[PDB]
Amino acid sequence: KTVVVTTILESPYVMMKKMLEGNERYEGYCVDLAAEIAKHCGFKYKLTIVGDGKYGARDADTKIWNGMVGELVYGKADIAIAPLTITLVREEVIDFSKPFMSLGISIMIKESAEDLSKQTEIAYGTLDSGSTKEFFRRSKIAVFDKMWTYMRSAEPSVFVRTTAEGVARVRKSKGKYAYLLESTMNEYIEQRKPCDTMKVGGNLDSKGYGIATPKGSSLGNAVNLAVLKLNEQGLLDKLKNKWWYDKGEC
Ligand SMILES: C=C(C)[C@H]1CN[C@H](C(=O)O)[C@H]1CC(=O)O
Repeated sequence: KTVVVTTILESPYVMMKKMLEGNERYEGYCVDLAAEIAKHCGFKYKLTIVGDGKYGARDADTKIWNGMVGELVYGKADIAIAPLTITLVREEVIDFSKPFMSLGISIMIKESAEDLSKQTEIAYGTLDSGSTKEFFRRSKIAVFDKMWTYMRSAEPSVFVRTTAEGVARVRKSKGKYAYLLESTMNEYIEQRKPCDTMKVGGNLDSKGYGIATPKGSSLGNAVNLAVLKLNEQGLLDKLKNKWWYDKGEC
């Protein structure tokens, strides 16, 4: 009937419009994408914000999945449309459509990862949780192994809790802090006032954001084909361009 869509607030994917109710209270790349996939797929839907404000990780002790991944695994939501990175750990428990947006871990400064690793004057870190932190923690690649060893025991802490906190840390560190985040957010922030941040070097890895459904869900096939069609039509490119550049401030 009404498909339950779990999502999360993260600019410019989903934001509260700056007097409204329901789905109209929200706006953003993922809000427009949700309307497009629902249209193609022919379904009615309700956008809900994830209760714990998490993306999805499996607790080491309890072994239960939190965030949006959890809402799908434990049947509280039918689909998740947000900047949810496709990873092997999450793929084992849920289905992802073909990526609707490409990305890679990147470097944000006010060069290369290898350059950051073999240096010591510019501090650097990631979010305290997430796919980016996990990439470093589990990487067998020498350069990233070295970066992780440095980050995990750096005093004071090089980690931050939100994107906004990492961005702020960069801006106020006068060239002494590099923030490792997804290139998508790096590109977005570069077009935001005071226009004082920049992405340097190539990405450290390669993946995408995908629409997620419960393993074996009937909606899966349809949402994947819709993603392929929107991409082919150039719609996903126009949509990223709208929210990143058309709406840029620099
Ligand atoms: C914004 C947050 C916390 C998200 C967005 N995609 C990643 C994820 O799906 O884990 C996280 C960022 C990162 O890990 O650098």
